[PDB]
Amino acid sequence: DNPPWAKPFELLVSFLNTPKYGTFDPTPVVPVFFPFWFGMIVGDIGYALLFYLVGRWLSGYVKRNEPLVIDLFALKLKPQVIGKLVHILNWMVFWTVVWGVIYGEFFGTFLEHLGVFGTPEHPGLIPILIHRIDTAKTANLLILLSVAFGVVLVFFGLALRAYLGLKHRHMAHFWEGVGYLGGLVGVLALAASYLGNLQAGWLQGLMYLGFGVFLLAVLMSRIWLMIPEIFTQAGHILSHIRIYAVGAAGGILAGLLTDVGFALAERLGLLGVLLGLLVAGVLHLLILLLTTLGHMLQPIRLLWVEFFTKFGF
Amino acid sequence: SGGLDRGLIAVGMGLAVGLAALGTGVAQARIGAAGVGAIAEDRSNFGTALIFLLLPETLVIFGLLIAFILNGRL
Amino acid sequence: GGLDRGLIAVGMGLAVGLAALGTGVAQARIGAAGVGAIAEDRSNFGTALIFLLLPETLVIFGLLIAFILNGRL
Amino acid sequence: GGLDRGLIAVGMGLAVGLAALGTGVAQARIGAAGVGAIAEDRSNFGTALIFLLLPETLVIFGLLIAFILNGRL
Amino acid sequence: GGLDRGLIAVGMGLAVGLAALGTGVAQARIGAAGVGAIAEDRSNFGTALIFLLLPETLVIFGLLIAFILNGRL
Amino acid sequence: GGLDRGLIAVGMGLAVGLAALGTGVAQARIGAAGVGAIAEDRSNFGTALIFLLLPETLVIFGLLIAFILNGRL
Amino acid sequence: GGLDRGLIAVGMGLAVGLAALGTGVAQARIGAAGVGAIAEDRSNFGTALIFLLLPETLVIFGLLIAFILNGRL
Amino acid sequence: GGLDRGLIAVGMGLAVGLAALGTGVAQARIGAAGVGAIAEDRSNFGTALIFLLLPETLVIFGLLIAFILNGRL
Amino acid sequence: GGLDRGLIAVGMGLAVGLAALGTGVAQARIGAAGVGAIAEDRSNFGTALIFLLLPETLVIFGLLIAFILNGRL
Amino acid sequence: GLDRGLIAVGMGLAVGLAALGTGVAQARIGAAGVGAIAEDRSNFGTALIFLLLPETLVIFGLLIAFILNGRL
Amino acid sequence: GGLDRGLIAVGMGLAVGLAALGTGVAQARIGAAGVGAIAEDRSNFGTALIFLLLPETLVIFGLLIAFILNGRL
Amino acid sequence: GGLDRGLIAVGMGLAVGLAALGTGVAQARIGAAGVGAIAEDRSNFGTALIFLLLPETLVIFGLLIAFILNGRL
Amino acid sequence: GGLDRGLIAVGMGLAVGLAALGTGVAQARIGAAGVGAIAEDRSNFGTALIFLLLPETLVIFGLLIAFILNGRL
Repeated sequence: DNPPWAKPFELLVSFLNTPKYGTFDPTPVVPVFFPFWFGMIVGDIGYALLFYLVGRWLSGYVKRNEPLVIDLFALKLKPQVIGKLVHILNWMVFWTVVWGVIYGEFFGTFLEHLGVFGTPEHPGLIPILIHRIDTAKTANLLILLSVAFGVVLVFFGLALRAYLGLKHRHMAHFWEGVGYLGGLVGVLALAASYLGNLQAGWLQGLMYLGFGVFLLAVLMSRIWLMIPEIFTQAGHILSHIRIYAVGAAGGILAGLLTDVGFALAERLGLLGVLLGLLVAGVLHLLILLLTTLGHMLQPIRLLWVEFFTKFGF
Repeated sequence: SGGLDRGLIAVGMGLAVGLAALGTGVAQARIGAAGVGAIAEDRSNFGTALIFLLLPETLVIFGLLIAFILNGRL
Repeated sequence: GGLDRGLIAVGMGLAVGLAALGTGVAQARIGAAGVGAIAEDRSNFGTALIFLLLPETLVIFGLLIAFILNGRL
Repeated sequence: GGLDRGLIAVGMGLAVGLAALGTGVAQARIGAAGVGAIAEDRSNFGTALIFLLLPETLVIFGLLIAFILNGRL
Repeated sequence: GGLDRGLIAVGMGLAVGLAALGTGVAQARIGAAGVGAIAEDRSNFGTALIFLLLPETLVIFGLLIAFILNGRL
Repeated sequence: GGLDRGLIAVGMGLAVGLAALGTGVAQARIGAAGVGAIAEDRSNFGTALIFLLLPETLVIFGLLIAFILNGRL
Repeated sequence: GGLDRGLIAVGMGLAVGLAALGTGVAQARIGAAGVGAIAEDRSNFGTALIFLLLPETLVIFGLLIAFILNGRL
Repeated sequence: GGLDRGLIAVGMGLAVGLAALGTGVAQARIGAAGVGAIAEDRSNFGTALIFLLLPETLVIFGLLIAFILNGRL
Repeated sequence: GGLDRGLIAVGMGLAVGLAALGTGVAQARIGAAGVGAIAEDRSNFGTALIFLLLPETLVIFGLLIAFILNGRL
Repeated sequence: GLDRGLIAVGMGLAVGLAALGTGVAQARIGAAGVGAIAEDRSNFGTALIFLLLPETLVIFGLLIAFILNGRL
Repeated sequence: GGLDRGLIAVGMGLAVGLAALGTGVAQARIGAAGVGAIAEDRSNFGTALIFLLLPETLVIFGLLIAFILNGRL
Repeated sequence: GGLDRGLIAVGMGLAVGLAALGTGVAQARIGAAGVGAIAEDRSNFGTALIFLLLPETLVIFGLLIAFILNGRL
Repeated sequence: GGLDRGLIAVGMGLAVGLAALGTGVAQARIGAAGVGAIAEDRSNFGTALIFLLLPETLVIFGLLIAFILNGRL
């Protein structure tokens, strides 16, 4: 059982595997993580209008209670499934609009047309706290927040592993979890010492204690899973920059696509505005049809591999 | 922002995106070929084939990440 | 100096060229399997078409970064 | 000017050459599978033909960027 | 200043690009065999996915070394 | 002069060269399968020839680019 | 201001990248054989992992030489 | 400016060399299949010979580019 | 001045990197065949391991050369 | 002076890439030819002709290289 | 000093690296076939081991050139 | 001195190395098929030997022009 | 004293490197087929040994070219 808000997201977790009884179901964190990070990966409100439109088009099926069948995709979705995925979609719509408004996007931008939001480049009201296409200074902040997301996600994931090891009284799942936590905090301390505050007083001791409590797990992981798997853990930590990377890639691509149409409208004006609008529409539709799959797949891939594998799901 | 550096950063970011695209292409070749082989007569495998095809895009993703952080680091 | 335009030109050229090379490498095997599947049955035509039109995003990103450098040109 | 024109020439040549290489390494096994299908059934000539001609998008993108670079020559 | 600030970019590009090349040339065969095993039996999804996503540590190490030599600017 | 009319030479050189490399890569598999089809039956000659000479557009594109570059020489 | 730092960076980048490429080309074949063994017998998991994970020593060596060469910077 | 005359030589060098390489990679598979067909039926000699000599136009285009470049020396 | 140190760095980077690439292409086939042998008979584990880790001598030789270069400067 | 080294580099590239191309042709061609010889000796002439034909690539490369040497 | 020292270092680096690459591409096929023979007959170890170790002499051939270059260094 | 001698030497090295690589690519398949023929029947020791030794003309034509160009040193 | 010595060094380095690469490319397939023939029957051991030691002349030619280059410094 689950609360009604987390209920529609059960099909994003039950597809892979079912948990053993007495373990932890990983499903409550999907509706609080996946729509949020998908929305900030997309970071759009112009495409969010298209997502809301296709959600309204899909909701007619659940309104008239008919199955949705596509021959080229070979799927038959019952209304009791279409409703769940529509609920997921308009949950994602809220996050993507609330991050598009702070990325300054309008299926591209209106800031090249009208200064609807303040910026240091075009003065006005209180400016954008995090810009999208300016990678000189926002890149560091976005990468650091992505790394913070990765470390908190991993931390919670194997804190749950330690909890289930404590419940099972095997103590292997507990001591391995504490050791990997120590390795994680040690490598985080080393990464903070690198390209930052060099040789801090409280960093060295924290790193040393983390490395010692990581080495403590040798008495049960002397051969198999102590040495080589810390590289995989570090990779799982560092693989969270794809959020910022996909977000900036999509933002720059959309910006250039609208810039082409804007220059075309500047080129002619009398008739070039409608031709540029049509060209921008068809190009944006083609790019959307190309990249919606990847944009949806990446943040749920993160929750599938970097978070579920911590507690042996 | 020196002039020679302004072109050398272009060379570096171009190498990054080009070789990342080459790696993703050489992965997606075999992955998509096996996917079409799996949907040739087992059409219910469409979702698995699609997610397996879309999985290695992270290589280009990192490549152009490096590219447009080098663009901002001009 | 004066080497700026030329060096960014070779950067764009090699970027778009290697992106096209990767896209062609993917499309080779994917469309070979698609031709085989279509010869087996005509109903696989749309599946093969979308399966080989998906790797076009690689050359799309390549020309994207090429136009990014062209903005500096 | 100086060597900027020559390096722009190098860049546009590299772009068109690697685009040609990519579309060739596609068209190799694309046309192999296509002619294999046609040699056993004549009815599927058109699908194999359009599947063989489709990867020329890479070389027309390379030609486009080469012409763009040549415009600055 | 000099050309160091430009050649570090070439270093980052080579690092991440060749790391991605190695990751892709691994993931090709790994993903092909994994999706074959999945088509044979759906219970191999959990092993195939982690096998395919294991070689990402190569491009992750490439990203890390590029990031540290970017911080060494 | 100097590099100005010297680097265009290597640019058009590689522009025709690896374009010829790409079209030869395309010609290899297509020619093998086509001559196999001819050995099977002599009625496939037109199809094999038009599939063989279709990747010959790559060298004509490279030659067009080389002619444009030579126009600046 | 100088010229050695950029070449040091490009040396580190290509060292890491080529080590990653070697590890990837090893892991392709080895992991493909491993998952093929898993598809018929689940008992080969540990052997497959300890066979496909030892090629990571190449990346380990490349990373250590890159670190000791970054120490010169 | 003595380096002007040297680079045209390099350009024509890879212009003929890469064209010859593409011709060779075509000749490999085409001649292999042609001699396989001839070894079974001796009436395929003319078809095999024309299919083998058809990709020799690539080295001819390379020679044309090399001669055009040499005309500027 | 001082560009020699960067060239020593790129030399040692090549020396470690493509030696690692060579041992990777060796370990690919060796490990694939070893895993195939283990999947049918576990008693060949020692032979498969001492055949897989035998081409590490390429890495230790490249690392010896790189250590010599590092101790030089 | 300085052009001599670049002429040398171009000459080396022209001969070497042509040699690589004819080698990659003669690999498959000679393999198939000797495979045909091992089962029937009557087709020695056709196999020899098919193996010796890709050496026109070597001839073209060496004549371009000799033209460059004369320019040197 | 000068550029000579660093370029000698580059010469040493690629001399050992490319030799190790060729050795690795040899050891791939040789070791794969050797361990395949061992998996069916143990008595072939004497032949397989010498056939695997004997093509490591070109590493020594490359590294002796590298060592005399280091002596010149 | 005057930068001509070193580039002449690298030209000789490139010529010899690429000719050796080409004839190695040829002998890889030719000698393998020849030793398969010699395993099938001992009487093929003439034809297999002459077929394997024939592509050594590539090394002959490479080092002869290498010696001719060495004559300029 | 100039770049001449270092470029001679890199010339002999890539000469021996590419010669060893070609020798390894040949020896891969030749040694694999030879050890297969030896496993099939022990009588052809000497024939396989001489067949795979024959392409070792490429390394000999490369190292004599390198020694001639070394004699000029």
